[PDB]
Amino acid sequence: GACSDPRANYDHPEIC
Repeated sequence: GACSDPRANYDHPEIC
């Protein structure tokens, strides 16, 4: 989910 969302991907780089 979030990892597929620029909003999360950039907020949670650690995971992405």
